[PDB]
Amino acid sequence: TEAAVAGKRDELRGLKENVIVGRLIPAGTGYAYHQDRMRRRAA
Amino acid sequence: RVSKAMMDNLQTETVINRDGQEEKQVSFNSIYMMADSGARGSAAQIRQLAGMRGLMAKPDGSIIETPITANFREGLNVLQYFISTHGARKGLADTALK
Amino acid sequence: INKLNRISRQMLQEMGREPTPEELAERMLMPEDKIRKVLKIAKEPISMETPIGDDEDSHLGDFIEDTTLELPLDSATTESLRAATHDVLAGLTAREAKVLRMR
Amino acid sequence: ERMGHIELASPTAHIWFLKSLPSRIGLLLDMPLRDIERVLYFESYVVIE
Amino acid sequence: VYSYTEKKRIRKDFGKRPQVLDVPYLLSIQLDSFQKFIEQDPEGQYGLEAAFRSVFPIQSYSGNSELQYVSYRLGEPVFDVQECQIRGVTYSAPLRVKLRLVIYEREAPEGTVKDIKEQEVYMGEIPLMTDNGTFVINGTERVIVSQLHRSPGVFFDSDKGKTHSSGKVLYNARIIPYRGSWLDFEFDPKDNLFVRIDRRRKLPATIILRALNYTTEQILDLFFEKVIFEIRDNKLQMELVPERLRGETASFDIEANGKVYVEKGRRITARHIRQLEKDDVKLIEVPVEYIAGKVVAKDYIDESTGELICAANMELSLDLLAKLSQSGHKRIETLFTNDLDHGPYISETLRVDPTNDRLSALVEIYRMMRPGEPPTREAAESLFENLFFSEDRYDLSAVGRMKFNRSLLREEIEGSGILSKDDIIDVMKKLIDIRNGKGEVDDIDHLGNRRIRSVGEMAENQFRVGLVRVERAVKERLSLGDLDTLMPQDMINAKPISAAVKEFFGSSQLSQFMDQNNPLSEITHKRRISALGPGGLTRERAGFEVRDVHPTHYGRVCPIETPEGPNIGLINSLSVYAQTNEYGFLETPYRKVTDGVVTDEIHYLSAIEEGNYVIAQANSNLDEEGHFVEDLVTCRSKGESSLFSRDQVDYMDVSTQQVVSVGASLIPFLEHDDANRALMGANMQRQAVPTLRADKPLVGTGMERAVAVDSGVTAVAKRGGVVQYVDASRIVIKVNEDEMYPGEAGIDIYNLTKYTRSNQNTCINQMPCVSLGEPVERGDVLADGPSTDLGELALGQNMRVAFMPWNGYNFEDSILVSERVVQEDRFTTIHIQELACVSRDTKLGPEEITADIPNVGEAALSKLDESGIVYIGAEVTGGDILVGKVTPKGETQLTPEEKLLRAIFGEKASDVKDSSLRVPNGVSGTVIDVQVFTRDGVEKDKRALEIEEMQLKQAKKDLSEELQILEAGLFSRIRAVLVAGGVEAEKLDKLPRDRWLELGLTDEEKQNQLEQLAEQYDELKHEFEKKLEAKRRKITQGDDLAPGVLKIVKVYLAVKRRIQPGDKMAGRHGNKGVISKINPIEDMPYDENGTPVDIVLNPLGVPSRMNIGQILETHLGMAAKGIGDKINAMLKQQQEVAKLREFIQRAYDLGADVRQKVDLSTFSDEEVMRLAENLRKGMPIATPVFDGAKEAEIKELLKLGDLPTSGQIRLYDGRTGEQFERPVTVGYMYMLKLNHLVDDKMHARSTGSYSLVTQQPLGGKAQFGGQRFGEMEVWALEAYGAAYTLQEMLTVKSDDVNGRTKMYKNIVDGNHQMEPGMPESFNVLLKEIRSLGINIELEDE
Amino acid sequence: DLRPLVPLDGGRFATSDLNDLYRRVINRNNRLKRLLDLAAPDIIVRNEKRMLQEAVDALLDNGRRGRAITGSNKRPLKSLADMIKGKQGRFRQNLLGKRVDYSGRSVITVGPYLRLHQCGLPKKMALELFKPFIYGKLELRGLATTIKAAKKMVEREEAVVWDILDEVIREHPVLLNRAPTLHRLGIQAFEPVLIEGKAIQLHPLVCAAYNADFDGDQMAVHVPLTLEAQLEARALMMSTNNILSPA
Amino acid sequence: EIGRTTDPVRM
Ligand SMILES: [Mg+2]
Repeated sequence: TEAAVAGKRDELRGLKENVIVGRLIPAGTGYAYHQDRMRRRAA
Repeated sequence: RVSKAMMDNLQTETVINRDGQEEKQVSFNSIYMMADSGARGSAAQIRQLAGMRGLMAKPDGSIIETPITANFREGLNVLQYFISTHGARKGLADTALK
Repeated sequence: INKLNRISRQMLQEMGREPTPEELAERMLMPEDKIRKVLKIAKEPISMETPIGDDEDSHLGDFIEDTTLELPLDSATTESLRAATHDVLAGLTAREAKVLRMR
Repeated sequence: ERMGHIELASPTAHIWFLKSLPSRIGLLLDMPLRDIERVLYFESYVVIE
Repeated sequence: VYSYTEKKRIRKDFGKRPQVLDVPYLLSIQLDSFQKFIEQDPEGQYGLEAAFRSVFPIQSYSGNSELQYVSYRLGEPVFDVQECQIRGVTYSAPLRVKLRLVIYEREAPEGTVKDIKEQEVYMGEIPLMTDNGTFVINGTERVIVSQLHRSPGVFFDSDKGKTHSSGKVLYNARIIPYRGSWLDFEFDPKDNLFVRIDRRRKLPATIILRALNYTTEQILDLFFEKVIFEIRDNKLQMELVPERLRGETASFDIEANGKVYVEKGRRITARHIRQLEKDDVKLIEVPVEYIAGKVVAKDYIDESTGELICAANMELSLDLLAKLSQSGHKRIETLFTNDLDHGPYISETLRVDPTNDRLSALVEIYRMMRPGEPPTREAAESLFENLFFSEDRYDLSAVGRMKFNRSLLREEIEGSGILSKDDIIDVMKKLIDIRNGKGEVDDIDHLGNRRIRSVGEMAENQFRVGLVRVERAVKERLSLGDLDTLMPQDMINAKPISAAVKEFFGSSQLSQFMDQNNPLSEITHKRRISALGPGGLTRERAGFEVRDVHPTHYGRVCPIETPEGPNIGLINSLSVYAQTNEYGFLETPYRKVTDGVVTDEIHYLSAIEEGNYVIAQANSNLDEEGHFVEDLVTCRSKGESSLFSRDQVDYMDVSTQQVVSVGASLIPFLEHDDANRALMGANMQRQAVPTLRADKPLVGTGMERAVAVDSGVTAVAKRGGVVQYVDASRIVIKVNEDEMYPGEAGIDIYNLTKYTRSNQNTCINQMPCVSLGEPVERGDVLADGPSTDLGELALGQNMRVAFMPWNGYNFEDSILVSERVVQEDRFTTIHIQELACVSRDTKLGPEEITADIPNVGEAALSKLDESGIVYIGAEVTGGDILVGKVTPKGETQLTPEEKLLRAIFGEKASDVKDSSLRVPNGVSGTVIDVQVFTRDGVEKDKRALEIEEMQLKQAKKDLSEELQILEAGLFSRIRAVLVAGGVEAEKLDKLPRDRWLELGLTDEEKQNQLEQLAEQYDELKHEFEKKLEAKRRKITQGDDLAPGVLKIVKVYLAVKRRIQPGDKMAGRHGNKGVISKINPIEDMPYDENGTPVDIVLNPLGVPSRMNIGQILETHLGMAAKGIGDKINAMLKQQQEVAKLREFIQRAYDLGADVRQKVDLSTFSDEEVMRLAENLRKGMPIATPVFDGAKEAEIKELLKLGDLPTSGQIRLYDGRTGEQFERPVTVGYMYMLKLNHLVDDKMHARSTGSYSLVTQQPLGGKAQFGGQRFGEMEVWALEAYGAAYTLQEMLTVKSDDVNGRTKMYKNIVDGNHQMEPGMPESFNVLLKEIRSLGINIELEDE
Repeated sequence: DLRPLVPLDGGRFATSDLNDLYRRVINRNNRLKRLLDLAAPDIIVRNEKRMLQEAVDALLDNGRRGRAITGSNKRPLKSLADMIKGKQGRFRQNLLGKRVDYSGRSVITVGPYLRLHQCGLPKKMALELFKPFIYGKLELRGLATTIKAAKKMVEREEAVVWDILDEVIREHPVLLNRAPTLHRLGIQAFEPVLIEGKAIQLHPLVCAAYNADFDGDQMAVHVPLTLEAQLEARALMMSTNNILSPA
Repeated sequence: EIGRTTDPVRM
C-alpha cells in the first residue's frame, strides 16, 4: 500500500528480486550477465 | 572429588612393566580412548558413567540439594530417575524450539 | 430436492433406518432414476483451502493436478512425427507432396 | 490472463488505503480514522463545499 | 503354581521385590468410560440417561403442552464388526427413545393430562465401542484419545511481575465452568479490582456487586471491618480493638486509665498489644485530627434537613467532622485499612467505579458485552441473569462445584451448578485474602488441577449438544401446536443429533486412526492423555510451563514417554497403575502402612491427597514381617524427598514400575539409560513392524505377557477346558463340565483372524499356539497375534550383535547386518495393500470393467479373467493391469500429420479410453483377495457372481456348524431330564439321535416336556432357517455406494518386503540406525567356534548418548543364549531328563534373593522335556524395570553357562582371518525393525503432473511430485555463484510452462540449452495484485 | 483459471474461495442496483451500501475490518490479501521456494569406499531422474526408432538402458541436499555412482558439513540440467571445492 | 453511541 500510493518503482538490481522474477541472480555467474547488460544499456 | 578420583583411576591406571618392575602410562580403557581421542563424548559424559552424576535441578532452575549420587553403571533408583526426567525434557523442549 | 429431503427424513423416522434410493421412488412419484439424478446433483464444492493434516500444513489445493496440460513426451513425439512426415513427404514427387500437404 | 471488472453500483472504499495502520485516506484528508468510518458506515454526515 | 499353559516357557525373573498389585487391565480407560456412557443408569447420574434428564422434559412457551422423556434403548447393530469394516459403514447401534407427548387441559393452568401419547422414536445412531475400545467409523478402526484439560472451578493465579515493569505481582482469580461464560477478577498495579467476563474489556469489580443489588454500605460491610468512634464529651474518643494497631507506628500518645501506654512515634510492640489486651483497653480519647485519614462506611444525614451530610465511602475531612458533630450523631464509623494485613482495595475500586445504581451496573455490563446496541432494562437484566445464573446457559457441573468448594475451603462438596451471590463474593474475598498475604496461588500444572475427559464424557457432551439442537425445534413446533395431528416423530429430527455425534466421532482432533502396527502401539494409543483437542490449549498457546514434568506426575503420567517433536509433554501418556478418580482426576495405588506394618491394603490417592501424607519408596527394604528394615527410610512429602522416621511413613509405593507408562516398562535396564535415550527408545518401540516369525524378548521385563494379553491381538480362552479341533483358522474348546453352564452345549469356537490389512498396511494375523487335545484354562492364550509369541509381546527379534567399528560400514549410527539375517528371513515382513478401481458414471456413458482393453497385447491380459479382474493368487509386478476398466471417450481431435498417419495406415481411432487399475510402480505381490461392490440395480458380472457363490458356501457352512452346536445343547437338556429317572444306557443311544425325540415316560414333566422338546427343536430349525436366510440376504443384496459410482473393486496385494540397506532398525534403548551394508556370511567377524556375528553395532555410540542399557543387555542376553546353548547340547546327546531337570533348576534358582521360585521337582518328565525344548533357543530372562538384574548376578549367570565373565570374546576378522586386538563385546541385543522402510522413501521425478493454479509440481510421492527447493536452498545457491543452476532450478525445472517443454525437447536433442522466460507463478502474482486496486506492470525497455 | 472450480474426481467440485467472495460481492451489487430501481426507502439502500462495502472489503482483505465473514465449512475465507501474505502466500511459498522437477530423495547411508567427489546414487532413482537424457541417447545411438519406443525400452528396463545410464551418468554432477539447509555447504554437488539399493550412499567425511546421522536422515538429489549448471556444480559447488567453512 | 462497533447487523 505504501509503494502503491507513493508510486514507487522497482528497478531490480538485487538478488531477491531477480530470484522472484525468474532470472539470473546478479551475484556469481550472473554478475557478468548483469554488468554486460548495464553496459548494453546506455552504451 | 568423585570426578577427579574416577579420572585419576581411569586415565593412567594401566600399570605395566618393561624388563623390570612397573611403570604406568596413559590407559587403554576403551571408553577412555573414545573420550580422549575426541571421537565421542567428553569428560562430562564419562563422569556420569563412572562417577556420580550431576546435581539435577528442578524446572524452576532452583538446583536441588541432593545430587543424583549414582551413575549409569549402578542404577538410578526411581527417585533419581524421576529427577533426571525434568532436565531431560527441558533440554528436548529447548532444542525443538531453538 | 427439498421434497426428497423431507420425505427421506420422514422415511428415516418411520422405517427406523435410512431409506434406500429405490424406496423414495415408491413414496414419491419418480421413475427412480430421476431421484438418482436429483441425489447426484452435487453438493457444495469443497473449498480448495481445506486443511489436510499434514506434512507442513498443506491445503487440498496443493493436490489438484493440472489436466489440460499435455505431458512433454507427447509434445516431443509430436515434434518428432512432424519431422518424420516432412522427411517422408519429401520422398514423394513435388506435385504429389503438395496435393497431400494440402489435402 | 483475461481479467474482468464489476461495475459497482455505489462507490466503495478500498480497504488498504483506509485501514492500513497509518490510514492513507485518513492522513490525506487530515481527518482521524474514527470520523472517516463514522461517515463510511452511514452513521454521520460530512460537510463538503 | 504355574499355569499348564505357563509351563511351556517360564521366564527367569530377577525381581527382588514382591508384587502386591497385579497390573490392571491396561484398557480400562476407554472401556470403562464408554460403558459408563451407553448403559442404563437407574439414577440421574452419567449416561445418556443424564443427557435426557437434563434437556428433557421439553415444555412449550406456556402452551399447555410439553414433551417428556420416558426411557430409551440401544437396538442391535445392523452390521457386526467384520461386515462393517468390509462394507465401509460405521459400526453403530440405533438409539431408540420412548418420548411421550402430553397436552394439558383447556384453560386450566393446573390442567390435567388431556392427551398423553407414547411412541419410541429413532434419534440418531451411536458408534459402539468394540471389545477393545476402538470404534469402527468408516471401515477404519479408530480411537478417541483421552483428554487432559483444566478442571472447572476457581484458580488463583499470579502472573508475577512480568505484566508490568514495576515488578508488583498482580493477582487474578479465574472461574472456569464446565459450560458457559468465564468470569475473571484481577488487580491492576494501582490495586483496583477489575472484573472481566469472557475476557472482554475490564471493569471496576464492584460493578458486578452493584449488579447484584449491593448498595455501597453493605459492600463496605462485606469487605472491611469497622472502626467505631464515639463523640464522648469532646472530639471523638476512639473505641479501640487491640490487634488493630498491628504492624503500625503510634503517631499519637495512646494512653488509657491515666496510663500512657505508647509514646508518639513508637511502633506498638507485641508487649504493648498484649498489655492492651490484659488491660481491656476499649475506648480511648484521641485527637480528632487523626480522623482526617479514615473513610466513612455508611452515609450520614442530619435530622434537621434530612440531607446527605456525607455520602457512603467518604474519607473524613475534619470539616465533615464539625458538620456531623453539629447534628448530633453518636457513632461515626469508618473502614479499617492497613498497608499490610487489611488492604483498602474495594474502597479504591469504588472510587474509580463510575456506576451507582443497579440499572447503571446492568447497562454498563450490557454495553461492554454488546457494544452498539442501545441497552434496555429487560434486555440488560436478561443478559445478566443469563450470563451466570440460568441453569441452561451456565454450569460448573459437580466436578466444577467440588473443586470450587474445596478451593474456597467450604465444608460441603456438592451444590448447585450455577453461581450464587455467595460464590462470587467468596471468590472476591479469597482474592483479597491472597492479595493481603494469607493463602497461596494455584498452579495449573498440578494434576489435581487437571482433569481427564475420556471417550464417554466427550461423546456425552456432543450428544447433549444434539439434544439442545433438537429442543429448539421441539419448542418452535409446539408453539403452533396441535393436539392429535402430530405424533412425537414429526417434531423430532435426527440429523441434528446424528450429525453432532457422528461429526465428533469421525472428525475430531481427538479421534484418530489407530496406530495399529504392533500390540504395544495399539495398547499405548488407547491409553493416551492428550492435552490438545477441543476445549484445551494448542501447540502454539503452550508454552513451556505445561510441557514440563511436574512432581505430581509420579504414578499418574509417564515421565519418559512423550511424543517428542513439536508437542512434547502435550501428549503425556498414562502410567501402568494410574486410574481415574470418580471426578476425573488421576490417581494411583499406594500401600497403606499402619503404625509399623506395611499392610497390603492398596489405597488409591488422587493428586492433592498425595501431597498431604508421606509416602514410602517402592524399593524400600522390608523383610519377613511387614516392618521396614532401616531405621529411617526415603520418602517424599510435598514435591520433595527426604529421610523420614520408620514410624512416620504412611503409604508405600505398590511396585517399582508404577511411575512409568506401559511403553517404557518393556525396556530392560531402563534405570541405566539416560532419560533422553529412554524417551527415544520408548517412542520408537511402538513403530516396530510385526515381522514374519514373532520371536520373544530374550531379555525382557515381564510387562510383556500383559501387554500382549490385555491388548486385543492374542486370542484368549474364555472358559477353560480341553482343545478339540485345531485348524490354522479356528480352535474349538471342549469346555469342562464344571465351568459349563447348567443346560447348553458347551463348546467354544474361536474364529482366528487370518491375513487382513491393518491401518499402517501391515499384516495382522493370528496363528494357533495350541496343540490338538491339550488342556487350557480360563484367561489363557489360544492364538498368537501379530508380534506375539506364546503370549509374550515379541516386537522384533534378537540377534548376535557385536560392538566394534567395522571399516566404517557402521559409521555414524549405521548398522552392518550380515547376510544370514536377510537369509534366515527373520526380518522379512508381510505388507498388505488395498488397491481400488472405482467405476464411475460419466455423461458420455458408464465406465465398464471390461477385459477387452484397447492398445494392450494379449500377454498383458493373461492375468485377467473374462470379467476384467485379476485372478486371486497371481503374483503381479509393478505395472500389471489388475482391473481392466475402460472409460467412454468422445471426439478428441486430430492434429495434421496425424490424420496423415492414420489415413496411411488404415487404422480406425479408438472409441473408448483406457482407464484401468494397475499395480503401482516397483511393487510386487500376490493378490490375496478381490471384492466387487455392485450398486443396486446394475447387473452383476461373472466374477461378482463367483464371489457371491464362494461367500455363500462359506456362510452356510459356518452357520451349519452353529446349528449343530446348538441342537447339541437342546438334546443335552433332553437327555438330562430323561436320564434323571428314566435313563437307558444302551437301549436309547444305539439307534440314531432323531428317533431320540419320540419316546415317553410316566406321569411327570417327563410325561410332559414332549412339547418342550418339540417346540425347542422346531424352534431352532425355523430360527436358524431365518438366520441363514438373513445371511444370504446380506450377501446377495445390492450394496450401498456413493452417488454416481457403479461398481467398486478392491484388488488386495500382499507384498513381502525383505531387509535391505536403508531400512531403519533400532534396539529398545534408543539406539537406532540404518542398515548400511549386507555382508556375506564369511566376512562377518567370527568367534573361536566359527559362529559368525549377525549385527555389528558401533562402539562409539554408547559413551556419547549414554544408554548403557544396550551394553548390560547385550551381556545378559549373551548369558541367556549361553544357557540356551547348554540346554541344546543336553538335548542333542539326549542323555537323561534327570540331568536336564537339575540343570534348568540350577539356572532358575540362580540370583541373589530373587522372588521367582520354580521347583522342577514337581514338573513331570513329560513337561520338563517340553520346557527344555522351549528353552533350547535360550532361557528368557526377565528384568523388572527399576528392579533389574544387577551386574554381579549377570556375571554369576554368565558363569552358569561356560561363557566369560567380561562378556568380551576374542573375535577374529572373517576376511583377513586375524584376531581383532583387545576383545570385543558380543551379546544378543533384541532388535526391533522400525517401519521407516526405505522402499517407502525412495522417490524421483523426471517430469510429472503439475499443480493447477500455479503450474509447478505436486506433493510427495503419492502425486509423484518433485522436491521442494525452498528459500534456504536458494540462499545456499546464491552463496555460491550458481546463478545458472538457480535459474534453471526455479524457471525450467519448476515453473516456466513453455520453457519446460522446450527444455525436455532440448534434453532429448542432445542440446543442453534453456530458455529462461517468466515463471508462471510470478505472473499469477501480478494478476492477483493487479486484481486488487493496485496496478503493477513491467516497465518495458 | 487462477480461482478455479476444477471438479475433483467423484463428481464433487472443488472451488476456490475467491469464487465465494466475488459471488457475494456481485449479489449485493445487483441487489443494490435493484433497491435503487424500486426507489426504495433510505434505510434499506443505506443498509445495502453498507453490506456492499463489507463485501468488497471482505474480498480485498478479510479479517481486517471487523470480523471475518466465515467460509462455508466453518472458517475465514482466504481473500486476496491472504493469497499474497504470510508464510504461505505467493511470495514465500510459490515464488521464492518452488517445487522442482528432476529431483528425489531417499534414505542416506554410509558407503566408505567412496572418493569424496562422489555419492553412491541408486540405479532406480538415477534411471528415473535421467529419462530425458536416456531417451535422447537411445534415439541417438539408434537403438530405439521413435521417442515412444525409447520410453517403452527404458520402462521394460532392458540390458541396454543400464549401459546407457552408465554412460549418460558419467561426468555429470548431482546436487545432494539435506533438509534443514543451514549454511551454504549443505548443498554440495557430487558425481553419481550407480549403486544397487535404494539408499543414497553419502561419503563419510561429508557428514560434518551436511550434519548427518545415518539413522534415517533423507537427502534430496536435484540435477543440473544444462551445460552451464553442470559446470557450476563441478567448479563452484563440487564436494572437493568447499573443504573450508566460509564462516 | 454511534461508533464503538464494526458490525453491520447492529447498525
Ligand atoms: Mg539424523
